[PDB]
Amino acid sequence: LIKLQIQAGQANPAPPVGPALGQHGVNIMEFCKAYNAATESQRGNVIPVEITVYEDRSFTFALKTPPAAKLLLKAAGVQKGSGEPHKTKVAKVTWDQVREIAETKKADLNANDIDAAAKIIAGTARSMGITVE
Amino acid sequence: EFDVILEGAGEKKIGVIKVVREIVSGLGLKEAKDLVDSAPKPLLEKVTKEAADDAKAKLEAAGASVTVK
Amino acid sequence: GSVPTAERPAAIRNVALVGPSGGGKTTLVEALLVAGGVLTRPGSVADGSTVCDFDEAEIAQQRSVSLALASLSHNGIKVNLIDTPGYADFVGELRAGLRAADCALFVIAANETIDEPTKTLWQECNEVQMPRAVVITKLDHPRANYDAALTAAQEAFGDKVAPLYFPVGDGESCKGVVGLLTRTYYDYSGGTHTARPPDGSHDAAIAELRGSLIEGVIEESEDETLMERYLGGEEIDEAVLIADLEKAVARASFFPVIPVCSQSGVGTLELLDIISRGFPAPPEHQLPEVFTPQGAPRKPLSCDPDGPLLAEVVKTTSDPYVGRVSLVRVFSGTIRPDATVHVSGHFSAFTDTSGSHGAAAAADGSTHSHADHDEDERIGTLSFPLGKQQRPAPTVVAGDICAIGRLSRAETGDTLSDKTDPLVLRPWTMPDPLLPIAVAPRAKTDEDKLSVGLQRLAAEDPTLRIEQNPETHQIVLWCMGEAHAAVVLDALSRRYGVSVDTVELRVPLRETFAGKATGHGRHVKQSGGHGQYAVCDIEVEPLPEGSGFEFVDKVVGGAVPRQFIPSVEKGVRAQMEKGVTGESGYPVVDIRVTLFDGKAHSVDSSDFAFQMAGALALRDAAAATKINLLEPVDDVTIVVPDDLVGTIMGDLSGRRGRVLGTDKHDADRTVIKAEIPEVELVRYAIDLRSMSHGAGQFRRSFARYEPMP
Amino acid sequence: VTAYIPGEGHNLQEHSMVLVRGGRVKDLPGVRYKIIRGSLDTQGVKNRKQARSRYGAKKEK
Ligand SMILES: Nc1nc2c(ncn2[C@@H]2O[C@H](COP(=O)(O)OP(=O)(O)NP(=O)(O)O)[C@@H](O)[C@H]2O)c(=O)[nH]1
Repeated sequence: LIKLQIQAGQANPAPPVGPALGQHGVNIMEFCKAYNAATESQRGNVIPVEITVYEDRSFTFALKTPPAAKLLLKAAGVQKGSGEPHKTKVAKVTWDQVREIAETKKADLNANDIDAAAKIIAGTARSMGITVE
Repeated sequence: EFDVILEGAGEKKIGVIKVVREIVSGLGLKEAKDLVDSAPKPLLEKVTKEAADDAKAKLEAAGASVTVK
Repeated sequence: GSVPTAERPAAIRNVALVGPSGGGKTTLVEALLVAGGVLTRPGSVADGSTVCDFDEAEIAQQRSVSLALASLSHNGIKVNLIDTPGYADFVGELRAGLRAADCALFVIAANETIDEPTKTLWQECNEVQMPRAVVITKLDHPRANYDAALTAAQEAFGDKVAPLYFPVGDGESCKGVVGLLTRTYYDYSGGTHTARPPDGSHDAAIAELRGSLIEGVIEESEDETLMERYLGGEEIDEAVLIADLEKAVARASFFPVIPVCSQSGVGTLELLDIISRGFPAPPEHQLPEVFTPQGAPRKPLSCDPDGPLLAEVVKTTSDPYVGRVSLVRVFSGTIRPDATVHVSGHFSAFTDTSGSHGAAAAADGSTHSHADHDEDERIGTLSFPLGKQQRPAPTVVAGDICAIGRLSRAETGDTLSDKTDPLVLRPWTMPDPLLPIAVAPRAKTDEDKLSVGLQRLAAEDPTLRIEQNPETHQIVLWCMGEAHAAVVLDALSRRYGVSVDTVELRVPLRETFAGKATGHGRHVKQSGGHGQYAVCDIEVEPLPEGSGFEFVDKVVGGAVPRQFIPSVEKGVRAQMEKGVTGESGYPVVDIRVTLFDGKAHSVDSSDFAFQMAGALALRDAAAATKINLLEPVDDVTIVVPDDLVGTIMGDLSGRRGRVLGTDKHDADRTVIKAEIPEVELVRYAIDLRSMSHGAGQFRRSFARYEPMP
Repeated sequence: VTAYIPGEGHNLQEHSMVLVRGGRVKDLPGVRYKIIRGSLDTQGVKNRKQARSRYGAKKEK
């Protein structure tokens, strides 16, 4: 019962997935190939995966939407977040990208209305030090 | 999530065993021969629908009596 | 006893017995030979009356550290009992034992389970394609559980491992075993082997075991219909089942389990029958591939005395009176007394792949580094090794393992064949020692004979990599651990009588600068007539690693005739070599010099004046500025399970090991890459075996130099 | 004793077995002996083709 965030285009990573997947009896290769197929269909960004386990060692993968932080990074065009959030601003986002990510978080989340996800993403941008406009 | 179950062999035993090897890797002539003889092993579990029905078509073309929901 | 005589390889078995430290292989071999008539009564290494454990160090450490061969032919089939060391520090000895045999036997304890070193042993024994039959011993112990060990074996190394003989006894002094395929229980309540059909106490369990064994053997056997007939109401013929079991063993895919009461001799006769019938014949066995001298492919030779000659020396001994006796692993051809064969040193170009710093290929011996040799020699005295005694034999047919005395060039792995068509059998995996230990020769004769002694040691143990450092002129010995180093030192101080002195390992270090500096070099030396007056000014700055030494001359006006500037450069180079760190410098590397001033006189100052001027100029420049001491860093390969990832890499914080990635080998095993300076890698073998509990190995590859902090 | 080592390249490192021979060299005042090339640890000099037997080099092929 573990969850991870991992790059879409490559399987069998060294740091994150290897050991944690190993200590849980999950078959590494079958998960790698299925995730690679799904993420080649996706081809947008890295994807987070949750690992659910059974007594018969069968494994089920839970694939959510692309991470909100990464979506805000691609919307702001920058790669690395601001080292001093609210103290230096690296980029600015208009409400179109914020609302697209808000629809994404609506699809992935418990939010009743798109406004809730919009304010969630505005808070994420505040955390990064990225202005929402 | 689908589990494939084979019910018999028929008059085309050799082809059935070969195609059973083709569907699921790791089986030889003798191991799959014994499997289709009786040895009720659930070879593949939780496979996708396209894999299930392509295996169904291949096995039926091999002369095997297979059931896929 | 009687000399085992066979005239055909199919009547010869080459079995390299393997097991853990504390395996009891020597006692089992003694029991097997006592059954076969070689020995009247079985000896124990605790008393010291055994055969295989003949070496002094084996008795000294009470465990087999050196391999041995015991020959015994029963039911017309020659069986070669090759005992092999089980310690991790002697992995090469067991590797050579496997490489010089057509079968392997795993002898383990019934009261103890399988540990990681024995798991690694099984892993290595798999990647040689050797049929491994499981032997369960130490049945006398109160804690002995054959069933638990068999269950663990069936759990770990797949379900293919299936028991062949099921013991019947109290678990302490077992009264015998049950023949499954033969339907015949062998009782020993009277101390004698009585093959009889079982009384029926576990007849249902006997039938279950027979059916399981039959399914395990037939499913691999060629005839698919055999299982159908067995399930169709017909009991399979006994001869057909025995043939199927033999064929299944021949594929190196089946692992029968044969518990033996090595304490009482129960299990010996049945195990001998198993060897005689089920074991693959050397002609049917996958012989090592045979190479032509220049590398062109050649088909492996037919395992027949009638066929072309083929053999291989894999051991070497010593004796005051007689001389050297070397084991020979014969694959093909007929060996006859007073014949001439080819002695080939592996054609070391084949083993020239990598080799770490020392580039060890075969038998090393820096004076004669790498074997790579072709020698034609008359053979000495034929003999069959039985402990310290050697039983002579007239003829050696193909597939048999023999030993010839009175030899001079023979080395471990030296392929023997016809001198007109010489051959190089494929060298087995040669483990590089990773614990370099420095020694110093007390007297001159000590090291003068040390070359011969180390060449002999390589002829016995090629895993000892030797490389004498030229920088400090101190011989450096590489070993695999405390056991390997102890064995090497014992043999050195005993087998050739050499006094030794162990000293600290020395590793070098360099000099480079930290920034731009200027230097002034003046030479004045009264002569009376033509002057000796040179005033040179230089400018030296550091250079990046590998960028070499750069010299620039910018004397304005050309006061120095151009034949004196090379003397200035020579003095600069001499100052670089001597060093500039205080008064005890080191050779300066990777700096650029800019000589921008000079003066000269022609008649007197040929070279020396300007050499001294340049040395003083560089001293003035380098003393004014800073400097750095450069030490080396290496790439380290570490593969430990997911649980040892933290326990290792947190300790690397104290050991300055910077990780690059924890690559996932599969589920648990994780591949770790880190660059660690060789300072911390001095004693890493012992530390590694400590923290990983004898479940850790490593690799080392020199990467570059780094400044010292 | 101090012995000269003929040839251009020698493998000899410190304390290796050799075979010394008599011979005079002016340039070295205190040297009275020469080391035979091609005996014991001493290797016959490499790339040698003329007057080969003096330097212990085998014949080419
Ligand atoms: N208690 C007990 N001691 C045993 C048994 N087998 C062997 N030993 C002891 O182990 C020593 C020699 O047996 P063993 O270690 O198996 O043989 P080895 O040649 O020394 N080592 P290896 O099996 O690795 O080749 C003796 O001290 C002997 O008493 C056993 O079943 N029980």
